Amino acid sequence: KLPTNLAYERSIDPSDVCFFVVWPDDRKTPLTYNSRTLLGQMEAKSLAYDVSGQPIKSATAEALAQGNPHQVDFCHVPYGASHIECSFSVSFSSELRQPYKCNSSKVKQTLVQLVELYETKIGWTELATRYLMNICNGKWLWKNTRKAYCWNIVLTPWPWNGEKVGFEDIRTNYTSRQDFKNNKNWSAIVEMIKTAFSSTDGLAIFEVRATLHLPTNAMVRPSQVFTEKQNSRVFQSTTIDGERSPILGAFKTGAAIATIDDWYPEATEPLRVGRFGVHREDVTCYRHPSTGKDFFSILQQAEHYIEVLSANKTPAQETINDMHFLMANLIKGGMFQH
Amino acid sequence: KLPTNLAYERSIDPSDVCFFVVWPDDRKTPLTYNSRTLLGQMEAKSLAYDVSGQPIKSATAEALAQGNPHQVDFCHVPYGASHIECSFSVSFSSELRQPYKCNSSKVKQTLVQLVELYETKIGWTELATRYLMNICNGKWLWKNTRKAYCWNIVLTPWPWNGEKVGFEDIRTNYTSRQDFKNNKNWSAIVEMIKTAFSSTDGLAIFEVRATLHLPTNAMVRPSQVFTEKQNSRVFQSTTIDGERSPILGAFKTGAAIATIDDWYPEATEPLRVGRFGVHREDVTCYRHPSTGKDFFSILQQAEHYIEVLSANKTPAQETINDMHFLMANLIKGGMFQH
Amino acid sequence: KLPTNLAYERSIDPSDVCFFVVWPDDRKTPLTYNSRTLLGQMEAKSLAYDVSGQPIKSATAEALAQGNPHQVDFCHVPYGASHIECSFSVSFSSELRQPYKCNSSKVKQTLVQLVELYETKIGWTELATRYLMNICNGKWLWKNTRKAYCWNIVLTPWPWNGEKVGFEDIRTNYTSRQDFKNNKNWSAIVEMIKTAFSSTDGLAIFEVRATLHLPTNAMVRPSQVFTEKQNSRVFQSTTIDGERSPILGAFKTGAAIATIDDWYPEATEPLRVGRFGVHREDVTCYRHPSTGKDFFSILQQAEHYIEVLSANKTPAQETINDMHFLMANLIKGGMFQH
Amino acid sequence: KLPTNLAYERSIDPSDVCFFVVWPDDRKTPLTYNSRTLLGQMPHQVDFCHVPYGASHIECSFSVSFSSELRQPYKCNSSKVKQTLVQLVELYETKIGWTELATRYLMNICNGKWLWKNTRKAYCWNIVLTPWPWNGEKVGFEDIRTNYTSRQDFKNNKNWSAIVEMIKTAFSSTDGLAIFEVRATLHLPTNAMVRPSQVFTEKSRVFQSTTIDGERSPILGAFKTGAAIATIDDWYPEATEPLRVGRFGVHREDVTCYRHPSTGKDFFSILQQAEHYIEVLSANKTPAQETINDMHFLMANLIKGGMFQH
Amino acid sequence: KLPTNLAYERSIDPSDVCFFVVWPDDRKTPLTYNSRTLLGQMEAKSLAYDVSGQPIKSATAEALAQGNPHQVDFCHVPYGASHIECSFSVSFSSELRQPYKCNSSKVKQTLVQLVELYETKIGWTELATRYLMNICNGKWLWKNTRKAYCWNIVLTPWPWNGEKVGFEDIRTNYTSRQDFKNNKNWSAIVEMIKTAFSSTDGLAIFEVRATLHLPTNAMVRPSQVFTEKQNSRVFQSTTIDGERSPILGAFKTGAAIATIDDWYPEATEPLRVGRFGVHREDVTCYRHPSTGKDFFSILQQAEHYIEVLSANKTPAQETINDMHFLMANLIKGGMFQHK
Amino acid sequence: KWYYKTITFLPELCNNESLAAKCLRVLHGFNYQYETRNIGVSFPLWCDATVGKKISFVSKNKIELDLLLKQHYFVQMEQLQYFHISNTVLVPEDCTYVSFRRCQSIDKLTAAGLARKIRRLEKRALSRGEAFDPSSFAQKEHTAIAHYHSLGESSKQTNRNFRLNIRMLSEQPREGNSIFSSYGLANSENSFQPVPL
RNA sequence: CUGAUAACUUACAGGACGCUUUGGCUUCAUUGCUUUUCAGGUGAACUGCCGAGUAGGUAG
Repeated sequence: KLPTNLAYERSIDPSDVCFFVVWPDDRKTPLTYNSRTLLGQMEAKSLAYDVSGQPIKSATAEALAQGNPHQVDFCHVPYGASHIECSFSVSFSSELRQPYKCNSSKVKQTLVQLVELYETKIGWTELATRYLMNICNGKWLWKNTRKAYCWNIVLTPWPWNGEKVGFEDIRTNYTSRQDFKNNKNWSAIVEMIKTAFSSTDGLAIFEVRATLHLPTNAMVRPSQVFTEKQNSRVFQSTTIDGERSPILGAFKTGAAIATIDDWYPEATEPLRVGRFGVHREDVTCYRHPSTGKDFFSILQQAEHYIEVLSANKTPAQETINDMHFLMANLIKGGMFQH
Repeated sequence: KLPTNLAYERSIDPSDVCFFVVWPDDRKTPLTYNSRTLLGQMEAKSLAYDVSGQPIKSATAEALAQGNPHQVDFCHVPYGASHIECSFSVSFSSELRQPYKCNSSKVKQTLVQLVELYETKIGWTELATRYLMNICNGKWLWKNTRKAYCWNIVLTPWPWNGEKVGFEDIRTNYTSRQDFKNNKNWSAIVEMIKTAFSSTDGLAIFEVRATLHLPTNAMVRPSQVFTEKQNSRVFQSTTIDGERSPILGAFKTGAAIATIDDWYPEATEPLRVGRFGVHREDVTCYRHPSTGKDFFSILQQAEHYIEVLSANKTPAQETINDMHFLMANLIKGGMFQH
Repeated sequence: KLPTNLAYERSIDPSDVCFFVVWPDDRKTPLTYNSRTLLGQMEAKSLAYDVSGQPIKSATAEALAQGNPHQVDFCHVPYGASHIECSFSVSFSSELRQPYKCNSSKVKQTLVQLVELYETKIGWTELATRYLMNICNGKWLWKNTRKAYCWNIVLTPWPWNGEKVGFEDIRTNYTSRQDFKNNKNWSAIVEMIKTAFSSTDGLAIFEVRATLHLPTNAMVRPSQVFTEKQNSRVFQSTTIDGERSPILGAFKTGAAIATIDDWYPEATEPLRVGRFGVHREDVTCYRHPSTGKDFFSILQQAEHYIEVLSANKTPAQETINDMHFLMANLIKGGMFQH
Repeated sequence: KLPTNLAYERSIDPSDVCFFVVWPDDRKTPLTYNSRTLLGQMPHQVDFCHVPYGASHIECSFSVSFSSELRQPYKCNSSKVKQTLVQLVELYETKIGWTELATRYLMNICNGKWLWKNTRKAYCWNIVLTPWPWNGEKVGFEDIRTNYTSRQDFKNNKNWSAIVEMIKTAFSSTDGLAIFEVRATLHLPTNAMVRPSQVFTEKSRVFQSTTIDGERSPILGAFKTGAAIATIDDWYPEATEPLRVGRFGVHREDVTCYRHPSTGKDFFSILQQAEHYIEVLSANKTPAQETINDMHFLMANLIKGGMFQH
Repeated sequence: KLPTNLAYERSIDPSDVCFFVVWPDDRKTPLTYNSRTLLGQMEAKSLAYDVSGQPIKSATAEALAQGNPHQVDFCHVPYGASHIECSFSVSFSSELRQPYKCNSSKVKQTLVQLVELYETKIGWTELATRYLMNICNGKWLWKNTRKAYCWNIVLTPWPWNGEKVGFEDIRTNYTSRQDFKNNKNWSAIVEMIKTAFSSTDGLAIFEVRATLHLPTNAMVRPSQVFTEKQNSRVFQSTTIDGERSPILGAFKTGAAIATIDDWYPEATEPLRVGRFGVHREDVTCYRHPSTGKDFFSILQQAEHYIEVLSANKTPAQETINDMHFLMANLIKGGMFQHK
Repeated sequence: KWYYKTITFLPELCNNESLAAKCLRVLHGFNYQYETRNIGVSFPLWCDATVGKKISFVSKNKIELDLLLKQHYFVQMEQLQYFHISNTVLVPEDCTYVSFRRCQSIDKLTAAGLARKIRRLEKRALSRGEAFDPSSFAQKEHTAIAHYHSLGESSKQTNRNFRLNIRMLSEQPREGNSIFSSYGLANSENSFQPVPL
């Protein structure tokens, strides 16, 4: 098990988000941010508490009231704008079929068998719908959808012979899974993820654009650059027409549409599909190797799952929920070396 | 307590205040400012007194006469203008029910339960009234309200189905809570700030429009920039129709509507709801950790405050006045992790 | 004393004095100036004098007979104009009671007690009558009163419930103090400055309109820009109805209605109320800190000046005259922190 | 002496001389000119201003105002030479009165010297000036080629007693004032040349013009028609002609300056001897060749005053 | 056999594939990349497993969440651009006839005679057809063709008396070998390579230009540097207009056009023409010396291969397949010394 | 078929207008003993300013042209080396046809001239009606002209210093034979007869 | 008159697979720029007549 050279290539390749300001003229100029310096007050817990008493009298009532400057990047909708237009493109492929490197023709045929048996027994409908529900409900916008009037999504797939798929205000209309099943849109875009995962050298290139109606000069929240170590909030940017513009990530927009993992010990909310099911908010990672429900302890029982996927009927709590996780983990996959 | 990773996200998201000069022609122009140079007298105390006696004769009676030239930014109402129109948007959200990061899932329970017990026992009427009174009495204009004839405030809430709630001339009409708490207007828009804070995925967006009637070419006082270290008094500005115009802050109009804290040792004036209770004018901060009434001296005994909010009744001196300060700092919150 | 962070906000906020030309049709246009170039003769002291001898033969009868040209801004009354109308607005508030920043509540409490003792012992009648004898006799025109036939001042106060206050031809009628101290026009508008200085939240706004009758094509003298070092004598101007026009300044007309200081050692003529009693014409300064009657030498004796306001009676030679000056400096200035 | 900041302010404040055409129906339209530029086949603009055909006469309206801004300097810097200069002026006031300078300033107002060249080849011209403060009727000077030539022609009964005094009060009385509104009527011949003031243009004949009743008119300067009524200085070494009261008695049309700093009769050597000039005015009597003729110039230069710094 | 010194030169000389971003105005700028730092999870098997049991009490649930940063070069098409143009040149020559160095005039005459018999008996058609079929279907771009709408390949051959050879939309049209054999220019560029192999001092240069329609700000994948012993994923670059541009390599786009070898024992996928038939997908090399089908078990039999190439008739499965593989190795090869 | 005898003003310091004026004055003085309206003026190197240092005399029959230079004026000038004269050369048919017309509407723009025009209009108000108000006229604001390059002629019967001013328009390379005038000309009210330069 | 006098270093090459950096913020009090000024067409391009003529022509 784990034959020292085992790697998978990713199956979903999203691109960077582009923020445009649409004016009442229906002309589009790129969103631009500025850098402003601002005066905060001494609010840090470790300026008047050592551990866990009161410090030397250099931090008295006089020196705790001296305002300290920070510097931040401020991005907002300009005054007299109609709405913001967020445009990106995502590409579903079939690179989850064969491993990129295998090293041994014993795990290779095992994994290729396991994909084919999952494809045959319990098809791509569950995963395809889960991946497509948060391409079309604007999860990829992250924080801008909160404190917004309404946001509409229009996407143009390829190959396609018809009219653009349009989900209008996704706050009142589209809430639940069933609500996404309108008669003339949804049933033919789940397909081309099922026949672009299953078939060899299959493809589907969605081009998605969301319109955001925000209140008067409200803040837009893009993605911030790391800066390994006064400046908080240094926004990630690209040049459009010689003007710098805030971007909202390339990997962040991929880590948004892949928040589908709610098949873990209990179930509160979907996590980002990882090997050890890491929750970044509550810093304790659920699905620890100690439980034996992590990726590396499920993969090593692969030979078990090929026996269960050849007889009636797979119990939809231990087997199906683990096959979903296996295949959803092979979809972003790479790399299981040790 | 204070478990090394604990941040809150703010609940109230205000924005920039765009100043628009409005003429008798029912047309609007962006208020413009100009960098004006001027000639002050030698009036600094350090010019003619060293420490703390008398200067030797390089600072003679003629050396204190040559006027020192300054360069400031002057912004005034143009002659033949009708009034000034100040437009900004404020957004109340439900981002105080759960900490952003927690690190320990035993102190998540305490803070979650604490907000639930505060809600059910001593509801959101007090804080919502104290927040909205600052929005509707023109605290966010700061100094333009003084030396003005009359100023009207009209705000459009959302979601809403009726007339824009018009607060007419606010000097003679609305001075106290009971002048605000009258019939047609107030009780309907103090709920929707309760149902914003109380309910999960709750949101209320007010767009506030104020009209100032100042005297003939009177001075407008916007917010000034920091410049971290001749030109003193540089105004913070944004560009409307490719014309620069002063702004009156974004974090300044958040500091304005959250001047509530009059539950502090004595009780003189509403302070800005901070941790160590910094008074900017009288530099000495009330709620110094020596008092044991600051945020960290109140939070680290939260397990006391879960006992008191069960038994009937609660005392409004050293329980409710602390729980108000607690929720006031969870609404502004982030970050108090030590 | 002088506790390293003491500031006061000004208590009299004037405005710019906009010039208009009114024609015999009772229609008004902005007074517009032009920039003309003129041919002066070489009459500078150091063009035929070194220090202070006679030069090399470069100041020969040819050299001092070449006309040196200047470019200056010429503003005059257009031919066929009826009269000139000058208009501004002044605001009397109570921002001298409480200092803006104090830093130490032992000099703050002193100065609030000192204002309260001055108010109750020797009230605001002296400073009010002095500050209103500069608004009502046209001192804020500065130079346009020399070589004028008659100038009438019509001022519209607020709050007011009646007619307008109008002082007719001010060369014959209103010469002395008693000439201003007549029937309908002094007992009622000296009060409302005293109630706007003594009361908290106190306010009194006057809109003043002066009518100048100048002779045919008479030269009008507005204020000038500083231009921190050809074009010398460049006018301060603002735009009215698209046309540029000269303005006579905002800070110049604050130093017109604050030229009341004749309480300096002996007496000559009223100065502008400065710390170091600076005269501009005589470029020496009266109240040089050696004499011990500048602002800081009088301020530091505050605890002395309280004890003199204990019982009857206040001496009108060196206490009333000094406390007048002290309060006159609290009205104007800030900041005196060192 | 010359204490690095010394500035006086002018007492004579003239205005612009607005030209007007009177037709035979008693209606007055502003005199308008034309400007020709030559566009040589592939800028140089010349202006022409003649009196239009069928014009009755030409009105020339301006206002001069005598003030008391020669008693105290505007900036002094040192109050040692201040009381010297205030004493000097009030000694001159008391000893040898303001009659000479007043008459000399009022002659070249009331004879049309300020018209410069527009009096040449003119049949007759009449000057009416309205004074203030005044109590009665307009002082009118009829045809000023035949009637008024010398001083004694001006010193007649019903005019000259009451307008030379009121200039003397306007110089003596602190916050004193006199405002004369002067109006001259030129009876120029059929399509005669009018010569107004010409604008600078650093390197030919483009005039100085202002807009009256929506249309441009030539103006005859403000500092030109002030420099015309102050062509008074003829106390320079011997005498040929009255000059402009400068410091170095500068001639224009001829490019030399009488009263050089070398000859010791210019406003800087005569000034610095003031403390001596206080001596000779203390006791009788002043020799009217080096004393009165210099004190006239000193006071005539104070009325043009500003600045005598360093 | 293998006479201690024996070297062949290259007969296919490819170049660096210069990327250009072309705007709707048809002005071409170079493509540009940037090293952006990013924050990843603790996803490695090393961080939570010894072998193959359970970790020490230092890989705790909190310790497996403190995300670790990396620094990766990111190249993408800029917003509002029309398409991407990729330009390079292949140069076919006649340096497969005689060995560059040989040392012994016994194997030299053998190898020259063997080339002459393979030339006259079997065609250059097979190798030239297999070579040209992946200069003209965009194998030389590797992964830029995948997740792309359409790519068009225009090549300017030399020597040439006429027009430009064009290949339009390559996903529906040019799929199979017959689709290449269609109308006009194909029958002359499978020729002139056989002239470039048959004729002594023969030469054929083909300059190739490909247009790529990628989606809006799509990811572009160039070739990466080695860095032997922090920036993981550093892109190979060159200077255009005094600014740096990603390059896609010389030897990478020579390893694309030289993917002929599908005669290795049975067949799954065409490999790089190596000696021991090394595969990269699975890290086991097919056609290695325990099978006796490597380049040193076939060359030592070269004399035997002459005796079959003279008489009728060569069976097209074992002998012809190995003669193809010999000549595929001779074109690429150098040097067969030991030592 | 035309001929010309050129005259060049030699001595390198000369106001060419003052010379060309008297040269055209003696051409004006010519053809008054004999009423002949035949000969042109032909300024050859007419520059942007300063008319050139020679003048050609393109003519009619040529019995006049030679006779035009036999006036005892050009003879009495010749004893001093002022002028240098050519030998009556044929005109080449490849030549520019420029018209040297005296405009005379340039002096309808001077105020002295506009006074004359209004005074004329006032005298012939005897074409009865309302005798027009002479205050209803304005020397425009920018009466702009090009190029006119004037001379300095003087009257002979009266002591009036009149000034005639010539322009340089070119068209239509053949017209009439000739018609001209006293002052040489290319203007005379009917023909725009150009000059072979 | 050179550590002198002579000198071919060549052949072949796939670095690739995977990635969320984010939470919070009050720059603000005070202000007099002023004093005095010549751009200069010697006389000079005029007076008619035709035109209903601020259109345009023309003599001297």
